[PDB]
Amino acid sequence: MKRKDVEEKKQNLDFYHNYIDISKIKVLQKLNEEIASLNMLKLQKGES
Amino acid sequence: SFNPTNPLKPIEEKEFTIFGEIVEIRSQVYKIRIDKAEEEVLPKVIFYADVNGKEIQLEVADIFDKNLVSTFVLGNETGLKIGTKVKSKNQSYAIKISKRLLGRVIDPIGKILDDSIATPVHGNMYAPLEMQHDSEATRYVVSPKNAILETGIKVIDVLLPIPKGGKTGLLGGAGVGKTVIVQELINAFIKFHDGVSVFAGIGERIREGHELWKEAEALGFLNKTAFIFGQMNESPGLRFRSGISGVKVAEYFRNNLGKSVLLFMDNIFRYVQAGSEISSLLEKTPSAVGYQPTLFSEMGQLQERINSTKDGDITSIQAMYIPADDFTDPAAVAAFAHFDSTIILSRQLAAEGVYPAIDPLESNSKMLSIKYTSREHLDIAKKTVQTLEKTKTLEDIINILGFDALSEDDKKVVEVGRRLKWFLTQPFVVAEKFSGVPGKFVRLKDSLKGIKTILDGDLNHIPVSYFSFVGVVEEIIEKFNLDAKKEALKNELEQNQK
Ligand SMILES: Nc1ncnc2c1ncn2[C@@H]1O[C@H](COP(=O)(O)OP(=O)(O)OP(=O)(O)O)[C@@H](O)[C@H]1O
Ligand SMILES: [Mg+2]
Repeated sequence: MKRKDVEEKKQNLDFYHNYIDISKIKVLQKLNEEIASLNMLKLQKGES
Repeated sequence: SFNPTNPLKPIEEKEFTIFGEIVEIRSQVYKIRIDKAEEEVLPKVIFYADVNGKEIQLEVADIFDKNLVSTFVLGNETGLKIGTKVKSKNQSYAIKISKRLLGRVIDPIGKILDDSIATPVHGNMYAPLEMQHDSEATRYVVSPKNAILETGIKVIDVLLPIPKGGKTGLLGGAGVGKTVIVQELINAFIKFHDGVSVFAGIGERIREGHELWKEAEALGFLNKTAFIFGQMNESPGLRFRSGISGVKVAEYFRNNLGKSVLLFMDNIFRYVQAGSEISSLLEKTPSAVGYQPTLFSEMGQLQERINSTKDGDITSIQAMYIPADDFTDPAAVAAFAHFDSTIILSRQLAAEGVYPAIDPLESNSKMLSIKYTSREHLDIAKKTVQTLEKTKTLEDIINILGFDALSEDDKKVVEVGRRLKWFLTQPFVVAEKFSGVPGKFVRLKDSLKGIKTILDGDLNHIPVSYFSFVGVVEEIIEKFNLDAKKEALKNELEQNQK
């Protein structure tokens, strides 16, 4: 139980905290792609 | 026959020449003033006293003046008062050693501990504290380690090989499995050893010593083993001398009879603890964490006598206790410097059910060299440890970010790591009482083959649960095949019924 280990743990936690924001950005982009594809699928289904 | 070149010499016959009486008392520490003496008193000599025919020995620690000394008791102090008469031969404590010690259970000062009638042990008087050799250079004529013992335990045989003629240590907290591993090593080493064995219990349970003595009687290796027991119920003065007496007995059996000695010490932390208590009772300035100033010197004074010469080998297997699971403890740091092989036990692994609870990511062995093993063994061990480290790193990512964040490589790495971790567990022969699973003995090449097969990814289809507590990988394959066959037969039967 040394300050070095606590600093390592806190830096890992902060890195994960940033990475979760990055994952949120990626998931939002994939959601936008999926919605854009689904609109076209809906129009194709109506035409069919 | 065998011609000793540095044999032990029995003590010199003497008459009581120093006389005095106790002028200060305390718990375990007494001050003696000398009235009559034909010679000046020396450090570490023994003063004897008698109370109702019971003999009490006190070792000298400090010499304040020409007539005043401080002492600590070796044994029970019940009976000592102010004015008790004490006499001394100006010699340190001695025990009777001979070939008749094998099969006998004694304590550090030679009290009989295996029968009530106290059957005497014949031999000569040797002083464990007094070590005699021609010169300092004579201490540097030692043989190099050139062999590795096989234990039958997969993890120890593969990742942490145990030297022959060296020192191995088993470190861990309370109740993690040090004594079980020591007993398994005793079972797997004695009765096949070209020599004798010496066990030294230092501040351990009485029940464990009784169990080990009974097991030695039952399995037939009692007559090849010498037992010394200063246990946790004894005074600090006795727990401080158990290791010295055990080392002296091993040195007698090596130097004087040319035999290879298997030395087991448990627990080697209690020696340091007793020395610390004695130092605290003599009112000396403590070191860090309240230890004695002479901690490293005290550890070295015992550890340096366990050496291998041309007369024979002394192989030491020692259990080290970690107080409060603190591996930065000064005693642990002092002990780390002497172990050729270090095996560190984990409480979390034991909680998960991994047995033996050996942490390969914290342990190390100096026998993993090209001088002692083959290239293939080194490569397999390095790959295993690397895979376990990578798996441990990836488990945090799995725990926090979920499982789908990993790639295909990371998932395969985790699967291989889990299979490797659960394959290293093994049922111990001595551990049949705890569960009932029969013990297994796996030789080195079978362990290497199994680990190579698991590393290659051949068994990723078999569920992890099958890998725990087996012998060779063929047992895992057989269990998987039988379970699949039973499932297939049940499915065929139910489809026939429908
Ligand atoms: N190989 C094993 N197989 C099964 N159970 C085990 C094994 N090793 C240890 N255990 C379990 O752990 C318990 C403690 O083991 P052991 O007596 O060896 O511990 P220890 O480290 O010597 O403890 P202490 O600090 O009290 O001296 C055993 O009673 C048993 O339940
Ligand atoms: Mg124990």
